[PDB]
Amino acid sequence: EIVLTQSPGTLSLSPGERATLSCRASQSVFSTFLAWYQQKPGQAPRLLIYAASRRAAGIPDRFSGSESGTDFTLTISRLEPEDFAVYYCQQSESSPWTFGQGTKVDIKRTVAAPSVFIFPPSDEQLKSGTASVVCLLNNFYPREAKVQWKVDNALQSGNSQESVTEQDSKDSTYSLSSTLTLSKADYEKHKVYACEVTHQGLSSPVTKSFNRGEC
Amino acid sequence: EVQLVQSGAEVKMPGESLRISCKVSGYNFVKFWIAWVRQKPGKGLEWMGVIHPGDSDSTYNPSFQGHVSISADKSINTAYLQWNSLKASDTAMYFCARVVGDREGFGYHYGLDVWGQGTTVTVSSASTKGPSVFPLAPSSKGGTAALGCLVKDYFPEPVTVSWNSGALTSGVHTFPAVLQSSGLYSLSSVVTVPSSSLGTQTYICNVNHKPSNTKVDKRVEPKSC
Repeated sequence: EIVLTQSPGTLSLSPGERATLSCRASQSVFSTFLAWYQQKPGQAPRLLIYAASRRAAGIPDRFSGSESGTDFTLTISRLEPEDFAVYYCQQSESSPWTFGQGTKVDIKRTVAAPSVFIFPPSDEQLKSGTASVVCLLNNFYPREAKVQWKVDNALQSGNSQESVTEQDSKDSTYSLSSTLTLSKADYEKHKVYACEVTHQGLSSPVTKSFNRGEC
Repeated sequence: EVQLVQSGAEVKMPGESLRISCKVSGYNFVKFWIAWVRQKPGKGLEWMGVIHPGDSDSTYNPSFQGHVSISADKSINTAYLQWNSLKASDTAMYFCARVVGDREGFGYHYGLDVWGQGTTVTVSSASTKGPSVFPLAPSSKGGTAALGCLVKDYFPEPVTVSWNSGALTSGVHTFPAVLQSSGLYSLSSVVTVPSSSLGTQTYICNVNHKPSNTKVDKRVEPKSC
């Protein structure tokens, strides 16, 4: 199987700037069979380039493609606001046809540390046998952020899920929710609930905590 | 104009059969191959297989072969993606796409030039169920406070959340739902507000789950001692 590796995973750029995306094939792919696609949230992908360098029908000239050995490049000469999307490469030379894992082009802005908030489970939810502890990371940039849950100083693993918003249309930040799910019995067995947040914009990791049954 | 029109969103249980369709227009259906592409929620694209309408002999990605079937009915310009027994792992967006290639009989293919709008397939053991709405109560803490609502254990998607009947929009974040191991969705909706407004301003989240005809208005207050 021909594996296509896209680099970088994310590009952070401003409108007006040049975008250079790479797609490297695990083995030789002849130029005719390498295509690029653009995908916007909640939309189908759109063909941009076919045969490594040929623009598809109605594609603007700010999009171009080039090859050098097993490295293929997609260039967006001057980013327009509509260009902040995910881009995939694909090879159609050998079966199975394969896609790269995608490169997301997001809007560059100054570093913004998250405001962190922790929420205990409601008394209402506890009546049901499950406890949800929520940690909110509000309006941060860049996307990279690490959230670690601690219950009586014990590092948690496998019992949390994170969700992130799309980049904010006004301030270009991200927000993230992390939910720690425990049984009511386990929740009642421990006292200290904390979420520790690591981000580029934070000089030291920020810890938000609460003691179960305290105000 | 070349168009690929796919069938509507599907909500199914594990073990159920399902056939999704892709009706084409604006070109000769038998002169181009059709491909099927899977995209799992928040994931990348995966090629499933291809079919040349008419000489119905389908080509599959080996990892997909045997669990899904690709077929076409040239008489009605329609391509199909079909499962005899769905798995929760089949939950994804599916796209059909027209394949373009050479005009000289080399059998070369360049890419997918026109795509269908996609069909969402949700596979879960759950039946229609309205959400439980729990407060995300603000802490006793630049003077910004956060509060919200945890919209838990509903099915299927979507839910909508507004704050103070739509009067509160600034600082609102409604997160994408996560499909829990139970087969039910969960999401949170939050808002950052001035800490001085807590206890003087009323905060209500208005949750609507149209599939279950559930409307919940939850007042969110700081927890009393």
